[PDB]
Amino acid sequence: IVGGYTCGANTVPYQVSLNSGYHFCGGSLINSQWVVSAAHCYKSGIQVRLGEDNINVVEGNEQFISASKSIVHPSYNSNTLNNDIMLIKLKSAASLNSRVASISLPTSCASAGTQCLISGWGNTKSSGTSYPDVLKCLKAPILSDSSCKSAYPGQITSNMFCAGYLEGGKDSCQGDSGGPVVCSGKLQGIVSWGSGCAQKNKPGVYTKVCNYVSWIKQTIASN
Ligand SMILES: COc1cccc(CN)c1
Ligand SMILES: [Ca+2]
Repeated sequence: IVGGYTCGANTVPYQVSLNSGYHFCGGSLINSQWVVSAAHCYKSGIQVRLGEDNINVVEGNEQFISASKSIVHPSYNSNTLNNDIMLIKLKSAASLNSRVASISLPTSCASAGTQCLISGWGNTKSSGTSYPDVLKCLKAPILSDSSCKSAYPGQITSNMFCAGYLEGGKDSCQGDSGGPVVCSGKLQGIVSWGSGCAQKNKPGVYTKVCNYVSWIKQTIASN
């Protein structure tokens, strides 16, 4: 997260860290046994880490649970990043509490202008590399489809939305991938892509979660 703020320990209880020996992506806990992330975060050997603040120190609220299976969206295209969504099942159910909690799926799609919360442990510089160890947060509005398409000609599908600031300075970044965009207590987006981070006229692009609720529910119900 570039240009954000320190969230505060366990203030984003649905935020998870995906760890394969090291943090590589975020995700969102959507019930006691399932996480939603980006398809471009797919890899084998994933441990889901819940209740994290400092991802480098055991602070006492963590639950470390290995993934039993991953399910990438059947229509995911890694070139265009269309359908950039993946489900991850935990080997055992997380113990839910105030600091480890699921985030509800959307009943409706959020409109342009809606204020959302984007979070993650990604790079905090738009040119440097500095990785924070504590969770970072950014409040950002969803941008209009027209402005999003104008920012990225030929690349924005109906399964994507832009959020952030055309002026730059505030954005998600590398390592935030797969993490949540939450608006009014619902998961509306997944950190997906962009051109660099926090650059003028290149806002973050996010997977449009409301298009996938049926797939998510059916997949969970049979797996
Ligand atoms: C180019 O690396 C990125 C990874 C995730 C999200 C974003 C959005 N600025 C950029
Ligand atoms: Ca920790």
